[PDB]
Amino acid sequence: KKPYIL
Amino acid sequence: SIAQARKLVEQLKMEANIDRIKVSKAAADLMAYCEAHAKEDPLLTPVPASENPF
Amino acid sequence: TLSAEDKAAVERSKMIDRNLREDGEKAAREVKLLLLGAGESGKSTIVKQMKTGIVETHFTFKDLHFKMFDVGGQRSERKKWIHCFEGVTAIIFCVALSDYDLVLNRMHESMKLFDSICNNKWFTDTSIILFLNKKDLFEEKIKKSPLTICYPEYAGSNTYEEAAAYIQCQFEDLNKRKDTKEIYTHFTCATDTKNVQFVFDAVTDVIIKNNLKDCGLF
Amino acid sequence: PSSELDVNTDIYSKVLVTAVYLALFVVGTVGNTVTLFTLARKKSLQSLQSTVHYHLGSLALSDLLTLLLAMPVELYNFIWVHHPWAFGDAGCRGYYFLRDACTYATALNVASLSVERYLAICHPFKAKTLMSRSRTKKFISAIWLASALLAVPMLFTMGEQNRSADGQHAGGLVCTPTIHTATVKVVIQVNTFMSFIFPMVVISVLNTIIANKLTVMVRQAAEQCTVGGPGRVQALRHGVRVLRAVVIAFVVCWLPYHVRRLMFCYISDEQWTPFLYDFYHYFYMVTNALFYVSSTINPILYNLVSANFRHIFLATLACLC
Amino acid sequence: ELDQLRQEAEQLKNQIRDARKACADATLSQITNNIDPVGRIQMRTRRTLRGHLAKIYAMHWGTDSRLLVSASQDGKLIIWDSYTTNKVHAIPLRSSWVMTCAYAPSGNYVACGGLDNICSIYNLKTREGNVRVSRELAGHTGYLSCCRFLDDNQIVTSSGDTTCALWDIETGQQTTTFTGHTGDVMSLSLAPDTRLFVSGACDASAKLWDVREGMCRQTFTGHESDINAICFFPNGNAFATGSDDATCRLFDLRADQELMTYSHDNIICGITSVSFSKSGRLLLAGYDDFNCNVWDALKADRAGVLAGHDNRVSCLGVTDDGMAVATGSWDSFLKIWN
Repeated sequence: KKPYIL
Repeated sequence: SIAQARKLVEQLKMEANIDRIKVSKAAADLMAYCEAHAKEDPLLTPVPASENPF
Repeated sequence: TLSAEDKAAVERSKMIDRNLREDGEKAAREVKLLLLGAGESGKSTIVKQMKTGIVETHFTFKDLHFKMFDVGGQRSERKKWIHCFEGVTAIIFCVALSDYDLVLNRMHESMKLFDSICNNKWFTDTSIILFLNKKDLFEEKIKKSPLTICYPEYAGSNTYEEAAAYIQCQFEDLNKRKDTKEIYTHFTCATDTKNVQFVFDAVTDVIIKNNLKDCGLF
Repeated sequence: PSSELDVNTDIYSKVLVTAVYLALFVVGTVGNTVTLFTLARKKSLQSLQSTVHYHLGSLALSDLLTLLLAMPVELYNFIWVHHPWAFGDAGCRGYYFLRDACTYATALNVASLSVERYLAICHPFKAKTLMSRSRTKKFISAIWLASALLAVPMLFTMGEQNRSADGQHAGGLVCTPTIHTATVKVVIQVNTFMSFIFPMVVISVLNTIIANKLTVMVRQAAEQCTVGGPGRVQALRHGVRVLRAVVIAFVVCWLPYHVRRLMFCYISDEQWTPFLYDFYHYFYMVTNALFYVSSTINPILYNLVSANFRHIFLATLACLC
Repeated sequence: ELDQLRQEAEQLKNQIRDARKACADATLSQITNNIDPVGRIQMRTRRTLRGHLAKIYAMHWGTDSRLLVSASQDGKLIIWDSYTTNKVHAIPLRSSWVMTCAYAPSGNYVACGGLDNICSIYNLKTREGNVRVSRELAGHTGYLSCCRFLDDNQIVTSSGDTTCALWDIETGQQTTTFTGHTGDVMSLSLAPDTRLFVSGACDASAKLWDVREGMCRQTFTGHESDINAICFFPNGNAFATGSDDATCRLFDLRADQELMTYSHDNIICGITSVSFSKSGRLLLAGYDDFNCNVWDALKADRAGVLAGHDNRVSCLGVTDDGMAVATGSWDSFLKIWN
């Protein structure tokens, strides 16, 4: 579950 | 004092009796000199880049 | 592309241009000081203490090169040539303290000149150095002559110290701007020694504050 | 159905971070606009201080651009509704181009301002003859142009994708990196290395040399009193404290942001647990708070110490009110 | 009894005003109203040439229109090559304080003066080639605002003690002395036939002299503040006046009065320099707010606006070829326009 906001 | 005022009156008196042209004739003369030399002016008439030195 | 002569001309121009840069970086190190007075303010005395137009004085004190311009000989309209001096390091302004008794009134004329060179638009940032000249004769003139002649209200205590401090506070009250420029006041005799030392300390302070105001750190 | 894509945090922390962002927005926009007007008003003997006032104008403009270009969009769809990405197709990569160009602009402006302070204090006589207003305008437009052209990889790497489990969905649309993980890793490494390590090294070295030299001048003036003596040493001590404040504020403001981007790009998908997911999004709010502090703390440094700059500023606010 | 003489002076001034009003049948703009305008004069800079380290006060062209000289407060005046931006010479002045310079018609000599109130002559073309001081004209007791060469041997100056003076350089003494001003004179402009010239003062009055005769021929008034520049219209029968109160006026030598005024509401600053083009149709005026306008001299319409100086434009002038305009300013950058 990698976060996507960068 | 008195000599300075005499010199000022003499200068104004010499300046007063000078014949004067009418202003429309001087307007026509300024206009005529502008028209007679408008052709060879590099600033009014823009110059092609061969003849421009800069 | 350039011919045989044109390349040598460009070499000549580069040698001239490096002479310009060398002479300019030499001239940027030395300090230039405008000098003013009412004429009867002992400005010739401080010029002697530093030891037909502009009169220049070149003196060196403690590895710093000073150029002092005596502009009082140039008698013409001041408005036309005072903008030539925009960007001097400091102004040296002279007042004879003994002019409060003398009428030509001369003390108020000196304050009028000082207001005129403080609030000028060319000298917004240029700090001012005051030499209140003729200390001993003013100290003697207080005991015989009151200071109520010059100023209408003074609130008393006529001694040397209160009167001298009052004249200093008047002149330092004259500048409308105090945040960007600062007045350095020195009570000086005709024969005192440390006057050029005061100029040196004042100019060194002004150079440090000019560097900091350049960077934004002041 | 797309509930796995949702970020779940405490909503009162969202309200707090929203209020902090609104406060930083109004303070930073007020400070940088009135700083630009105050630097516009100064007109008396522009010779070499006009160089530094153009640098300060460039820095205040870059901070104002960070705030105005970044704050509404990132506030809305990175703090409240990150899920639908209501902005759209090319606005994703255009928005990352704008934010990263503004970040490079602020980084290179603070670096260039440290360079100019070094030239003015440590080599003072050469700064007049060498540097000119044309040279300064060339240098400022050059660092703005370099900040523009460095942000183009963030224009290529960012783009819209549809990370729903289904192919098409209204809430599925997100704004993420699109290129391969090694490539976006290279882009984020180059962005982090340049926009942090190059200004931090030049700011640390130059401001430490300047602070050392004018602490030597403090020791000299206290050694040898004068008329401006207690004014000069106070000016120089406040100069020292401004230099250390710029260095420490640069580190504290922009290190956690690049730590967030770097720990994004390093950590592979096998290592991400939902604890790291939630910690990342709280860390995201904290780092953008420390990021937007830096856009506000530049007019505060100028009004604190420069007495000339203080009065024109507070009179400008008195004219408006 | 001097009340009578002052009243006679006022009577003469009233009669002069009434006579020149009686000669004023029509204004200039009513005549030139039918003329087509000059268009928009867009001139881009060329050959930006640099190397002064202080404010440039004055510059003058060469008569070949090849070289020019410019003077600044760095203590040096530099002889430039405007075609290729080369520095032909760099002459160190004896005194840094300089506010005028002239270039000779022969090209052999240059002049220089300022707050040192000594108009110095430099010999350019000499064996053992370096620029040495040939003659050094002193005795003027007020700041020199303008020196101009008549020939290699005759130079005229206008300076800060309300007087002008012709010199004979080889003797070293002033031959003719021009008096009649209450305020000090800021400028000077020789005629094309060089028999006569005009000076302008800080008493808001420009006057005409004859060089051989020695006395003021006539006196031109019309505005309020001190004036800073004048230049002859190239016919010689007219000239323009650059005043401090944001106005340029055009004056007539034969019609004796003000002919027209070049004013605008957006400008309130002073006018430091004035020159004409070869046709005389374009008037060029550089201002205190670091831009130069291009005034249509028949219509008082500004046709173009030069820009690109940071500080006050102190000096300008047009080539005798008519090709180019060099504007110097206080930011030490001189710009050849075209």
